[PDB]
Amino acid sequence: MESLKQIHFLYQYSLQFFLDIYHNVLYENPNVTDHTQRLSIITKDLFQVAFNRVARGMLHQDHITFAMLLARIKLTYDAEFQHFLRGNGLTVEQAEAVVRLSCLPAFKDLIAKVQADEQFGIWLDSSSPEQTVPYLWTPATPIGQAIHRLLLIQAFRPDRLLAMAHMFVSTNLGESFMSIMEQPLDLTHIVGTEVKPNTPVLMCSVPGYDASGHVEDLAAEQNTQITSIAIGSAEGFNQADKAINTAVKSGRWVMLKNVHLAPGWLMQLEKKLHSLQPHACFRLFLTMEINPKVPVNLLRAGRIFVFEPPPGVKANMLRTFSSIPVSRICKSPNERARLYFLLAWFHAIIQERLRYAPLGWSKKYEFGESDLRSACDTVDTWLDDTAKGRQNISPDKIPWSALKTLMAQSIYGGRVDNEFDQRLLNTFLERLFTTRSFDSEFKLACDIQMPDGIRREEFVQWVELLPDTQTPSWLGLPNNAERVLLTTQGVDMISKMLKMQTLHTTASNWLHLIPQTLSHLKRIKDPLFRFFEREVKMGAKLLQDVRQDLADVVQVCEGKKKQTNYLRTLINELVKGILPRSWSHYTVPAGMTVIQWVSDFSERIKQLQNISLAAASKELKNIHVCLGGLFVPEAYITATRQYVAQANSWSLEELCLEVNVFGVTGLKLQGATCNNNKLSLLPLTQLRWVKQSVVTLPVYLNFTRADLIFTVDFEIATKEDPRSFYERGVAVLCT
Amino acid sequence: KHFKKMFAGVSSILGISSREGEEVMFKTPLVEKEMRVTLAKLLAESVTEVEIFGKATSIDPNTYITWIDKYQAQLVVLSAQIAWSENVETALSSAAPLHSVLSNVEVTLNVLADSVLMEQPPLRRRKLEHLITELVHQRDVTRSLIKSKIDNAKSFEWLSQMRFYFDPKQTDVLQQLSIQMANAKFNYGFEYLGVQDKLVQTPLTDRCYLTMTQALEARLGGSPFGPAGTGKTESVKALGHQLGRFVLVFNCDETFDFQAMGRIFVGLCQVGAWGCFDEFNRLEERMLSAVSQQVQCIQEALREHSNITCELLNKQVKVSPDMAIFITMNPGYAGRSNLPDNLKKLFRSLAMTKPDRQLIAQVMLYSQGFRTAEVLANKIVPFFKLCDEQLSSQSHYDFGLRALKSVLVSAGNVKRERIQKIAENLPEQEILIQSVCETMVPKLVAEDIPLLFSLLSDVFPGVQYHRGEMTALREELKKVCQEMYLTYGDGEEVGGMWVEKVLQLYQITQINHGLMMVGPSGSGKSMAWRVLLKALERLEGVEGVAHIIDPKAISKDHLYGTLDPNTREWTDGLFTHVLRKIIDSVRGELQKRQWIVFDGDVDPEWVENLNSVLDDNKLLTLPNGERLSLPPNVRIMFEVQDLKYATLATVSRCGMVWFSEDVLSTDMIFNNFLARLRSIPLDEASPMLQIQRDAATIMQPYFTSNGLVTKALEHAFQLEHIMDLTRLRCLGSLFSMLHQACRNVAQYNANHPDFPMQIEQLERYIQRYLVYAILWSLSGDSRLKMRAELGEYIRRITTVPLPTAPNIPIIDYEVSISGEWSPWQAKVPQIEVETHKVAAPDVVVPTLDTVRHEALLYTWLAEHKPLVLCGPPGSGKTMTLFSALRALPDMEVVGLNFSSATTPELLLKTFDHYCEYRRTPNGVVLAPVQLGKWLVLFCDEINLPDMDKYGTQRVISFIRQMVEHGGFYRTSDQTWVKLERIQFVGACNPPTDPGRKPLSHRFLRHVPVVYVDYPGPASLTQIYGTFNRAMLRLIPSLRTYAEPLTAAMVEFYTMSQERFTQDTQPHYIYSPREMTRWVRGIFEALRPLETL
Ligand SMILES: Nc1ncnc2c1ncn2[C@@H]1O[C@H](COP(=O)(O)OP(=O)(O)OP(=O)(O)O)[C@@H](O)[C@H]1O
Ligand SMILES: Nc1ncnc2c1ncn2[C@@H]1O[C@H](COP(=O)(O)OP(=O)(O)O)[C@@H](O)[C@H]1O
Ligand SMILES: Nc1ncnc2c1ncn2[C@@H]1O[C@H](COP(=O)(O)OP(=O)(O)O)[C@@H](O)[C@H]1O
Repeated sequence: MESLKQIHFLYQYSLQFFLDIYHNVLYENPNVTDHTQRLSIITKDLFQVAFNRVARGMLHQDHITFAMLLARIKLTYDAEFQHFLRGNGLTVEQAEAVVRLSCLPAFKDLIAKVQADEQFGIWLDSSSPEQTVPYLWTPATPIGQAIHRLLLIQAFRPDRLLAMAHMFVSTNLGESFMSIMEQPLDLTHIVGTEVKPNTPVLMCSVPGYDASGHVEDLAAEQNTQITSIAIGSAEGFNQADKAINTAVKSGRWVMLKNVHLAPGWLMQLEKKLHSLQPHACFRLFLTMEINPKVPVNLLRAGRIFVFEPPPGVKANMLRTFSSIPVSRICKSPNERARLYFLLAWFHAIIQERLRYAPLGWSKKYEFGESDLRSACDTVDTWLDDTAKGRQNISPDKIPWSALKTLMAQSIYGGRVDNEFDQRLLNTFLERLFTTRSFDSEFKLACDIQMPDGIRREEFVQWVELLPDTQTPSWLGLPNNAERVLLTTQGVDMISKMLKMQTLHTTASNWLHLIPQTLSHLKRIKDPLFRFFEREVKMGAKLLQDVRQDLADVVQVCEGKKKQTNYLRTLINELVKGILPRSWSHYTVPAGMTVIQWVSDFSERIKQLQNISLAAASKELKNIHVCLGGLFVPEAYITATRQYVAQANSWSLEELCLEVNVFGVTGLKLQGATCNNNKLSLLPLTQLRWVKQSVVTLPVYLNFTRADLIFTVDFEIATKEDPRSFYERGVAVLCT
Repeated sequence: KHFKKMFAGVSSILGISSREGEEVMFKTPLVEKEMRVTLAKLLAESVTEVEIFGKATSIDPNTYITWIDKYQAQLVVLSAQIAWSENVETALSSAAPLHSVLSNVEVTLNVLADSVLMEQPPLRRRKLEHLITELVHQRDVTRSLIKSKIDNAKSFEWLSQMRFYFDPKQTDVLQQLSIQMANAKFNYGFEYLGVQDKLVQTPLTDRCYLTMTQALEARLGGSPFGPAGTGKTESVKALGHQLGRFVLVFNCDETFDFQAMGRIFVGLCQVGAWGCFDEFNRLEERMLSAVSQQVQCIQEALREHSNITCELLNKQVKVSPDMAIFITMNPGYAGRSNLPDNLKKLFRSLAMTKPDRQLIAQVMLYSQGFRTAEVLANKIVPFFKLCDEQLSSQSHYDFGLRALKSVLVSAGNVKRERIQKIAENLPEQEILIQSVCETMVPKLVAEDIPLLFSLLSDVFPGVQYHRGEMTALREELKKVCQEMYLTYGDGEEVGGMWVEKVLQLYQITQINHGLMMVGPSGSGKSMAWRVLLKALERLEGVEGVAHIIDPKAISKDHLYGTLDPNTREWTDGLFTHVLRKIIDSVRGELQKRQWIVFDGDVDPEWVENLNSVLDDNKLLTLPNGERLSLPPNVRIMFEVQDLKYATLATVSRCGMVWFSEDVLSTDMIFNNFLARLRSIPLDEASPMLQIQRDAATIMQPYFTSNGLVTKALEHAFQLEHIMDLTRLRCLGSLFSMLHQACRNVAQYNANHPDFPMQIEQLERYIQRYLVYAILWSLSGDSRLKMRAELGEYIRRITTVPLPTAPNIPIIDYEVSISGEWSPWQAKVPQIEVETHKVAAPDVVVPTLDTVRHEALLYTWLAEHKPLVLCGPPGSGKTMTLFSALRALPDMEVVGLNFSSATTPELLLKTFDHYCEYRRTPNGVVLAPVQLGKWLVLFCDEINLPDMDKYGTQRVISFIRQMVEHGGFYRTSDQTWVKLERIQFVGACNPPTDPGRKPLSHRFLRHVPVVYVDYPGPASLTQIYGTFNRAMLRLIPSLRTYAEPLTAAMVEFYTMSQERFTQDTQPHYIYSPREMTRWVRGIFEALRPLETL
């Protein structure tokens, strides 16, 4: 428990809470007056409470790191347990893991048993191979088999390393061990019995979310007065001091917002409070943001909670249903519950769409419970206006259009800026909010059946009747979007567990070869030629700048003096791998290192050499380039448009574009494929500027999808839905 | 006057006046209540009057026009929604009447569009353009409603529009009118908003109104955001107009304290006004939470009213229900902070990232009076998009919506001017070309001009434009330009580009209230606007007054003013006092053309405090609630170098003029220098003037076309220096050296009164001085090898006679007053120092480097121009400067050191100690305490003032302000103080040394820089052999060991300097002062023994 401060940097662990674990377990845990059964109960509940006390104050992605360690503590298997923590038509990357696993005596069967089975290909391509795993290795215990197939599934499909971990814990500590995380936070009970006075209630907030409203809701719930003062002003500091003194004297509730901004007074508060004996049921709440600024001593003292978008579609509906009170959702008419369920479902869809970014939503817009609260207020107002004095309303008389417009424009669409995201929000709101939603066989996704109730009670059990086997197909996004994140979590398991268990010489070798890879570039009113000459000019100038800088680095590293200012900075950014600002003159993705920069630059310089050869030879029309390898692809598009306009003596406005599969190469299409101009759910693109059931797909330079440059009109196959192509996220990519 | 700044935007108070001129009158023979009742009864009459012909199938022009002229601008437009909404409500309640209403709107639009084609007064024309804007909104909304079939008013498509309900039976005349919306139900404020300027109601702007209408129906605020220049503040103003309450616009900077916004909210609540706060991206992170507290506390009382008092600065004060807060961010830009997450919970956010440029380009162009505005807008908007996408990535371009609005208003002005010059047809496609040439063409670099004109030829085929000429102003520039010895051109001569840029600047000034300059240092910005102001003052007869403020050197508290926190007291800054004196009109400043110029570099912390004066309704805000309405006749200018650290929130507001380095060529500098030399005497026809004119006649062949100086200068940019070479410094140093040549000829004539100088010897002196001065001005700040290479090139270019030494570079010669070369070895005799001065402070062993540098420093300090000495540590800058000073019994020195956290206050304290103040009729002059005796400020470390975030030191800017204008601003009385007898000499190590930054070019232009290197084995051996011979006289028997000892230490210091340097430790500095400590130690050890 204590050694997690070297991983999280957010949770700080003290002995007082670990003894509070005994104070609760050994005195308040329900049960029998038999020593052996009592010992069994205490031992079984110790792990449960150890996870429950801790996991409410740390991020969800680490909930599997701690619990699996608690599977080790309760756990002969240690000989083979280190293999998956220090070990690092089958493909090469899977073959490496296979051969590395084959070294163990226990997995000697991997040499020949992998090819004998003809069902292995189906298992590898399975949607969920965690449920059933072929055994390749004295009958073993369930825990031993779980460990063996854990090593095997990492050796075969590391993308499903995380999910197996979740079941492995259930093999040791119980199926319902992690189930209490996927539930609303019981704030009232915890402040009732688990939080003492002289112990601040720390509430961490991931960016894009907060917990200020929770404490106000609690204060209104218990019918108690509370004093709330933020942090950042001297007058506020003095009022907060008066408030904390009065609350200590009288037992009152005190509330401080954004204490991370003033670490001085915050550090003072810890020593003010620990040496004080206050009135009973006196509670101070501090809200903060996760950063390495807050005093560590205050984190050792208080009760830490982490607030964030909860994982999974299931948990979000429970959180929403807990947030709305019981009385409001059950008010007449009975279709109010239906619209509330639809709103909650739509909110869950969008918020989980944010997590699988940028493939679902390119820009990570912030969406919180303020938006849901305003939407619920709007729904209540509309139903009050429409259904005044009546108990039952038809689906057709519901103002579907007004609700759709207001959710699409003001409440949720205001934070939407890109046109494509706005039209996707329109697609959601039109697909879900309609009179078809009240049919018995309506489908929320394509399958899932909507419940056919009228009150709030019957909807509740269906939410947790949803299977835990969740895939992104619930959202509409392709399932392969998991493979980017799940693997990113898998390597997050092995690394975070491992912690739990000269420069000139480098640079000289680093820039001996890089000049060898790079090359040299050789330099009237034609619209294509002017922009091409400008491109070659910029390329030659920046290439010469880079070559001179690398030559200076080589000379200073070899020892030929040149020990100057602004070259040691280049040494620093070259050793660290951060791309220096001296070379970032065009758009590249963030975090893109120097070796990738050189790999891209070599191909760019080769392309510009070919451009120079073509221009020198006009033939500039029949030359093929790849967008993204041009510093300003917008300039190339405009030059093509103006060349067509001048060739045919047309106005520059009256010239639109058609696309067929001017030659443009090097493009890629993600999410679909096309053969005969119909998109089925791009070796060479032909562009024809023509005068004057298709889909408008964007084009982005980088996979981050920051800024758009170009749109393409594509036909669709007859067997596919035009609306679903917005949801799935098919896009044109230049890299 | 005071009503202009607090109470709405009216001018002064029988009735209420306005800036544009329209005046209301009281109905009934308490400022707020009376004027609202008067407005309500006016609207009550207006609705009944306009409902008579509401079914406008056929409209009588006379009655319609006199109804426009009878009533006010805000009432006519408002009564044009009231009648519309009632008519459409009646029609949709009962689609024939809907089509009839569409036809009525079309007929009304046609009759009003026929009026603009005829000449109209501006007073009626503004209202009529606003009515065209409204009625285009009406026709587009009505055709949208008919396009998608509707059945009743309960459908959202009708429900989500600005429908206006009028109740004739309402007793409360203030509650007589209401406006509706999606869930909203408001009452119109009936404040005398006035005319102002009605926006274009685009669909994005429609979403913008709708979201904040929903927010204000509930108790929340409105938070437009997105890239700058898309219509956030103007959208909030549009809500204020459409809902009838004037919105106070406040620009926010770090100067706010919590008490300031405390009284802002108290003032808003006590009267019931609206607030629009422009910035929450620079108001400090902790302070954002500190004010989130207050803005959350007010909303609770607001909701309690919804179901009265609230706490504001620990005071229970009443809150009127008619209150609203809107904010604005400019997110995503570099020079800004983040927001706390709790604040966003209180506020609805809508993004302005793509305003509808087509319909805004259409409707107002059509309202101005363009017959074919549809095609013109359809051609100009994609032209803007093409210009944005294809032009090169320059940080100073600005093609947002503000640029389009400026271009089209310029087109309207051009149309009016052409109508006055000449009716139905005047080529309208050429008007847009002329407007683009007036506004957009000047700000492009020379590379992109062909691209822009190719676009103009393509998207606007034909109608090729011919550039006009303002011959009166051009002849005025002929008459004023030559007075100050400046060259003129015809637009095709050698000096035509510069005067064309001045004319372009005049054009931008006429239309853009905010003006700005961008270009490399020394391209003629200051001279350009100075000659323009002088010509304008001589032509129109209106006195031209210029104020200059350097904001970077001055602290922000001193610049803009600062509130005293102990007791709220408003101490004004520079700009605040300037505006106060212009507004108060103590001397008559309102009748004079007055410009305010901001030189220095840009930085976001001060430029964006002016974002509230460069918009519509130009007005400055201060934390104390004091507001300053900007004068009409003034212009705020910037004179900056580049915008590598500026954001588009202020780069788009101000019209731009760009100077390339080729605008000001070398020949014009030569002509200016020679004209100044011929006309103005150096000492202040006199003998000095005769010598000057003779020298100018001698040297004129060398100062034109290629000649010699230009060939040398373009050959010199291929040779590296300490730092980046600039042309104009390199020529100013030469000019000063030539002035010293004239003074030296005067000295020679003073030596022999009976034998005046002869021309045949004068040439032999002056060509030799020319080549010597070219050498030391072009290779002063460089290594000796660079000096040798440049010597060789200068030898090849010109026929000036040269030494015949086979292997002596020409830099190592002196030009004698006799008019011939002399080696420098004649002035460095081998001298023996005294026994007690073997090693002492302020002792100089003469060597050719030392004497050469002494001569050069003498030449630059003789003219009393600033100077900089920079080279590696130990070179001898301090002692060489002091040696040069010791030969001059008319100047003393003040040593001064700059720390890395230094301030201008250090120099101010030094001046307060060593100098004094006196009030003269000419103003305030800072005088040295010794009369007639020069006072030098030696700065031992010039390149380490405090380094700001955005690449500009403060003290360097202060010394720049000292040098260029000969003074500064004394902040105790914020007044102009000018120097009398102070020159600035400084020194540094090279900027390539590790902790030292490079020096700004705009200050490097003024000061010449000389490179002083450590002597090395050539001269150190001589120097310390002299010291060893002088030191081994204490022991007569050891005098034979002076030579082999010097060769030893000098070898070891050569052996140790190459090994240990800054690459291993920060303070591994090797200098000849180590040899000074050497000889001091050996001398103080051998002094008293007397036998070793
Ligand atoms: N058109 C011109 N012809 C000749 N000399 C000129 C011209 N314009 C300016 N100069 C001279 O150039 C020098 C500097 O000019 P000016 O002060 O106008 O430059 P600037 O662009 O304002 O400078 P900086 O940007 O470096 O502060 C002065 O000697 C001025 O006389
Ligand atoms: N709908 C509109 N009608 C008329 N002018 C507009 C409209 N939208 C924007 N503008 C013009 O664009 C500019 C936008 O300024 P502003 O909204 O203050 O930018 P910022 O919010 O970045 O300060 C204004 O000068 C305004 O005249
Ligand atoms: N050319 C020279 N002739 C004689 N002494 C010299 C010469 N150059 C340097 N020295 C001696 O060595 C010292 C070098 O240190 P100096 O450059 O003066 O200090 P700083 O780093 O402040 O410029 C001089 O002060 C002087 O005493």
